Amino acid sequence: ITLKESGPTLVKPTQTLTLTCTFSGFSLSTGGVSVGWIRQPPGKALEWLALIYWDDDKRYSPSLESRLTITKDTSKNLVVLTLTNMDPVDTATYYCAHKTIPTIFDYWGQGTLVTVSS
Amino acid sequence: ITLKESGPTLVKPTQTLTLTCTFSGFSLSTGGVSVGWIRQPPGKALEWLALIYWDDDKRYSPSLESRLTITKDTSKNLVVLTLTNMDPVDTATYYCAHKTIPTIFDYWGQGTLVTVSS
Amino acid sequence: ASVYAWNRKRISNCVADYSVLYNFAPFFAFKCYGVSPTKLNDLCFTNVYADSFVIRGNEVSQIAPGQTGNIADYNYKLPDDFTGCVIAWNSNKLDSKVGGNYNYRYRLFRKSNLKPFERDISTEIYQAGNKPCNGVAGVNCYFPLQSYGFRPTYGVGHQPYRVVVLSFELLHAPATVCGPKKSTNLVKNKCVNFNFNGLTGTGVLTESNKKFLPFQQFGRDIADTTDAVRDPQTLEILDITPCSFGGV
Amino acid sequence: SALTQPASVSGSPGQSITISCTATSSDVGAYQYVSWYQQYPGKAPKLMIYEVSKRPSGVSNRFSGSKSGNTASLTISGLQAEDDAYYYCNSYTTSSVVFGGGTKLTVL
Amino acid sequence: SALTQPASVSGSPGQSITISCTATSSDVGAYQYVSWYQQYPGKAPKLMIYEVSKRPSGVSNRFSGSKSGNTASLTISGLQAEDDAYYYCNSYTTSSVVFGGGTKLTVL
Repeated sequence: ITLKESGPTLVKPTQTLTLTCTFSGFSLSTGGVSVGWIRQPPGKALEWLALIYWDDDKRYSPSLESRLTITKDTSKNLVVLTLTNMDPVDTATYYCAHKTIPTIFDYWGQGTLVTVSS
Repeated sequence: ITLKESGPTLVKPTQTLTLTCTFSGFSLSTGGVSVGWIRQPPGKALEWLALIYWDDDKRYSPSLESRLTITKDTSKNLVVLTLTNMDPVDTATYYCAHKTIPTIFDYWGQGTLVTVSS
Repeated sequence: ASVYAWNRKRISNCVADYSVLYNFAPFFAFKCYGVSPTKLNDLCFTNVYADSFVIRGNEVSQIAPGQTGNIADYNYKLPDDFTGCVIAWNSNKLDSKVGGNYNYRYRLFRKSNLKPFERDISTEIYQAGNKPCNGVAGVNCYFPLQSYGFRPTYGVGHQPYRVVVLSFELLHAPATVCGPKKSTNLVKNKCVNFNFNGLTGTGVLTESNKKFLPFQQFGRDIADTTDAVRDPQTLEILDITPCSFGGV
Repeated sequence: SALTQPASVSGSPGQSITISCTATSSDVGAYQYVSWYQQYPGKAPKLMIYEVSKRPSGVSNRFSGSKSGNTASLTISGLQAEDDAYYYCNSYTTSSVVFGGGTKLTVL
Repeated sequence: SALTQPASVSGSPGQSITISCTATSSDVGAYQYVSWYQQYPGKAPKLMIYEVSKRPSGVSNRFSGSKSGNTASLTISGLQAEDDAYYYCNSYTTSSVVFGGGTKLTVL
């Protein structure tokens, strides 16, 4: 299993930030398998963002929902997370990890540092 | 329980003093039981000499160790204490009392006054 | 024995009385799992194991189902489905010498946990990450065993404690360890309810005149009617006649 | 707020150490799936144990979890200098997965 | 230096008196076992009480011990003319059994 994130490394306030996480070894078609997103401020703890199941039932974090519409494409096995309205709070590392129900987020990727400022 | 000391009453300076303490009523085979020695200068306080546990684990006084090799014989229930190089400080009474862990020296003997001089 | 050298034993084929315990000592630590101590003497068991050793004061709590520590995780661990109980009575009148008794040891360092009832004696020198300092000193060259070293100045938390753990079995047990101990003076020539070694009945008992062979215990007339029985205490043969009855 | 972890621990090299992940929140459910992650100095967290006493094949044999009720006592035996790192706990509540406040373990 | 005992005491016959033998030295341990010995006028000392609040069967019912912290207050009630004698205290330290400096009791 392998994951890799990509997208813009730098972004300005009130801009649409997009990220694409491409994985290999598994897909989002088999049961139980899912893919979620997590962020980590510099030197702080991680946090959840959203989750996209294999049956296409999607879930978001209560506090930060109603945005960052998580889409996917099962043809090239790619997941897309998109969060608009950049704030200086959004400068942190970002990870796309694979979720099973008991073994929560057992396979994390590399993570790409992205900045939100002038 | 009963104890009785015996040995030479007179000894010369820089001589090997020996004392034999014979007891009756108890032995050195049951647990906890031990036998120790004590001395007392005229008109002064007592002091320790040695101790012989029931398991044949032996103890001496820190200041005056490296001497008084205390031996024993469990058949006739007899203890032997031997301290060489008599000095005028060692002219004092000597007692052999049986020691338990809480009831320290609960059974004392008679005690024999010994002199070290010409 | 020491903690890592517990004295396993089996005690079967006996009329077992668990009430010889109570006349022994104050029983500082006594708590039973799976069976009440009061109702023990009656119940029967398959195989009763007993493990005896000595530990320090503030670690008596660690001999319990599922509790992690340093004596439980390194040299003696009992399972979660344990049935039985533990009996510990503080003993520092026979175990502590003046200066420190370096006679009782306990594995202090090791690599991992042990399986239930897994006792090991190996005393090799612990590793040092890289190829270690075998038989010499250095960074972390710590012998695995460590002596207790009791002295009569230790606090009640550091005093020696003797402890025995009894492991029972209760499922489908072929009674091998349990005591009845209950008999009554014999009554003769009166309608009496009797229970002779399991044979239960009613009737009048009379002195017998028939010769039971020495290996026989019961007597029968025609049609399986139990006519006589021999006493398991005095070995006398007794005749049984059903007491008088009839229609009116 | 969701979980709770102590600030830091420092165990001498060659000893054992346990960390607690108290929930400190009512209705986290049955509290049955609890994963632990090893955070390196600027690296992707690695799963150490999930399913409390179970453990995924691929990691060491010293970590072992337990649950004294509402927390997860993550254990580390045979402390090696390699273990200096951050540790986090993770377990869903009724509505969503929650994380621990983090813990630092430095070996000296 | 190890223990400390008063020089002597003289109590009128029939009253009570308590004596203290303070250690005045740190780390004598838990200071839990403290025995008292009766020194006769030129005889082997006899154990009077050990384990201060305890007392060995075989002696009178007037002696009773107590501990006011770091010392052992040996008490003597109903002083009788027979009680004129020496008294010593004894309790192991970390390295070896130690004694008190001695006390003299003359009844008048």
